Amino acid sequence: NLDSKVGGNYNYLYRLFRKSNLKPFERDISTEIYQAGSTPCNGVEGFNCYFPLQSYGFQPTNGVGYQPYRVVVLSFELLHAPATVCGPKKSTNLVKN
Amino acid sequence: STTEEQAKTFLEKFNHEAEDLSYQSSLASWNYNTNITDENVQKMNEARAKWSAFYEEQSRMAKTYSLEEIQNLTLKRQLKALQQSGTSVLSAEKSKRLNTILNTMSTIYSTGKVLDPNTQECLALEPGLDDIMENSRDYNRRLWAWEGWRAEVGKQLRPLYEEYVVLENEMARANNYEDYGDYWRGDYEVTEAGDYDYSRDQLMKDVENTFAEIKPLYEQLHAYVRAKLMDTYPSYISPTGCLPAHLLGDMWGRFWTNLYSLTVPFKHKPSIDVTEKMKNQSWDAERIFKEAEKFFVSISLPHMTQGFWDNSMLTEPGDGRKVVCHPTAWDLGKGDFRIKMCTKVTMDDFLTAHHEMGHIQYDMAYAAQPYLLRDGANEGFHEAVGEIMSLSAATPHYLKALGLLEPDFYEDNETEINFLLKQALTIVGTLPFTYMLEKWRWMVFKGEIPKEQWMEKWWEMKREIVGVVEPLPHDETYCDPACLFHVAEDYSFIRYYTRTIYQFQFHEALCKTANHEGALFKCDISNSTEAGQRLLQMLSLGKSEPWTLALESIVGIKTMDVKPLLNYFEPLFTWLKEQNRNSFVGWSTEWTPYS
Ligand SMILES: *[C@@H]1O[C@H](CO)[C@@H](O[C@@H]2O[C@H](CO)[C@@H](O)[C@H](O)[C@H]2NC(C)=O)[C@H](O)[C@H]1NC(C)=O
Ligand SMILES: *[C@@H]1O[C@H](CO)[C@@H](O)[C@H](O)[C@H]1NC(C)=O
Ligand SMILES: *[C@@H]1O[C@H](CO)[C@@H](O)[C@H](O)[C@H]1NC(C)=O
Ligand SMILES: *[C@@H]1O[C@H](CO)[C@@H](O)[C@H](O)[C@H]1NC(C)=O
Repeated sequence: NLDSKVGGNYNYLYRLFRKSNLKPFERDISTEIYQAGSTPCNGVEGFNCYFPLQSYGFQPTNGVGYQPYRVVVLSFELLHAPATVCGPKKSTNLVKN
Repeated sequence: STTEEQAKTFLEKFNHEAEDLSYQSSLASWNYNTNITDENVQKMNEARAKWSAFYEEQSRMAKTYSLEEIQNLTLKRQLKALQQSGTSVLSAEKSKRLNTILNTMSTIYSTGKVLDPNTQECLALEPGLDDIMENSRDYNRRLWAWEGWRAEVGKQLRPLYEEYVVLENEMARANNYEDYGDYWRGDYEVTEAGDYDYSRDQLMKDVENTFAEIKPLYEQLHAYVRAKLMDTYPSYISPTGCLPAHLLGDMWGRFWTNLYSLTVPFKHKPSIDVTEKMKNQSWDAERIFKEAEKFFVSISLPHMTQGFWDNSMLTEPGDGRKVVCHPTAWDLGKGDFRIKMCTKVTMDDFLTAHHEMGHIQYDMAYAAQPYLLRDGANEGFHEAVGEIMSLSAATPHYLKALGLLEPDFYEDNETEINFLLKQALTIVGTLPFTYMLEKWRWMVFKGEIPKEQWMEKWWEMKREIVGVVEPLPHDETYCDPACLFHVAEDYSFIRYYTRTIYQFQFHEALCKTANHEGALFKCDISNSTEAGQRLLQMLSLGKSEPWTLALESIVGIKTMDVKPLLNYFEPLFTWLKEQNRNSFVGWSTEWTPYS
């Protein structure tokens, strides 16, 4: 609803051509030309080396699969530290006598 | 490294690259004249140029990729589509003169400009060429129009098209292709493939067998059709007289639905209606369209998207906002599909919504495949699936599922109107035309022998096979084979051979699964909840599998067969025998067309 307009929203950056797959809890920022062939093209787009970067075209009339989605991953860990990130919200009204 | 992995690697990028520009090509197919034109035509015309220009760079480097040494066709089918040689075999000088021929008939032939004395009846689409025949039967049109139409067409269209016929086929012989016709069947004929080395071997003998049993029944049918036509104009429509092709409701007379009006058997019989709601009920087509979807998904058809529902119309506003009556599949892709047709208040467009909006559901049925593979098994499969249920729209049995009228309404057995026969006129009337039109264009592109017999042999079998004798013999000044709407514009007519048969093969299978044999025309496709649990796998396979394997699930056959047509005419034939006993079967052979 708030991330689609005609012509396609190209601000988001994704790649689908990388030399190797990623690892769990790993972030990849560096990008290299996808030199699939053994013949080096010296980093110039053409044969045996394709552009790694790509962008989705987010026009509003796209289908649900093509509809952009915002996904949040909530990771939990216990490295044996006393830190705590929770807290109860239960408190009955007190009574006397 | 081997190019085998590199070739697939570019295919990942190529799929995304194709999808972006294809959206632009199909962006607007009606935004031409509805309002004023700030810029409408040049918007997508340039986009197609950009897509074609981007396609040429994509195709050109795709040739370096190893097309050979590919023993399996699972993914080579995507390689071959892009790596087709296409028009690139020709030189720049050869390509320049090709477009000269294409625009020759684009102006003189598209509109009919032939002078008439006092302009009693001009030979043009305006004003109301087709409709004027259903009310007026003027004698002058019946003879004068035959000479005048082709007088201004064949002068220049005969010699110019010779260059494409002969000179443009030099590369076909280089690639062993017989003609452009063999190029049209590139997808049908696959060689050098493991276990799928399938060709069109039946093309040697498909022509003869299918028309063996048609002729004896075809001769009987025309006797009954012509019987009701005696009282119209006995001076020219006589049992001895023959009707030329221009006298069958069109300038070419290929479709014979115009012949129904003059052949009404009973004018005094009271008539009921399929809807029967022409009152203050104010029936809305969108409501029934919603009511028709359940039958469409009764055979597991994927639901067509919300684009049609979000943007459509019921009553035309009568303003600049209008949609022209263009029937076209919206291959937009990207998950986007919108159906915007002439949703007026007409009974005719009601019946065809099965081919208008219900046929569209095949587009996203194989949407899992890329854009190149988002298609049916072949051209005939795509077209024939949309015609399975169209013929039962006017059935009162279809109305029973609707529930608008009385559900307990009596089903009459007075099915003796020529409306039943009218459905056969279009199907079987044009069958002999498609039968011998393609045969003429098969060897003629080869040019093995001179053109001294191209005209006279063109007029040999058509005078007795279809019973049409031309009042005026045509000459080199008349390019009758090139006078068609498709031969002159290089349209592949080879689809008609497969699209016609497969529709009844698809239709008979549904009636077979609906325990309804005999009356094929009365197929009770309503409440067909018993067919969706098996045919759902065929939609997904798409082009990923040969059509031979898919055909087993409906008929279990490997070729083209004519069995459903036989039982189609049997209920009609029983009532047809008794009314044809006075008139002899067939027509005079090689009679004088003048009289
Ligand atoms: C199609 O079959 C359905 C049941 O499978 C029947 O239609 C239902 O009939 C009952 C009465 O027996 C009604 O209460 C329902 O409202 C009907 N549902 C629908 C969707 O119509 C009937 O045999 C057939 N329906 C037709 C012909 O409309
Ligand atoms: C009339 O309005 C739009 C507005 O841009 C115009 O582009 C188009 O020609 C027309 N739209 C339709 C749906 O006919
Ligand atoms: C065989 O099928 C695979 C499946 O992905 C395809 O990638 C390959 O191009 C096909 N042809 C070969 C390996 O020659
Ligand atoms: C019409 O005749 C058939 C027999 O051909 C019969 O089965 C059917 O019930 C009849 N329909 C009527 C009388 O409404």
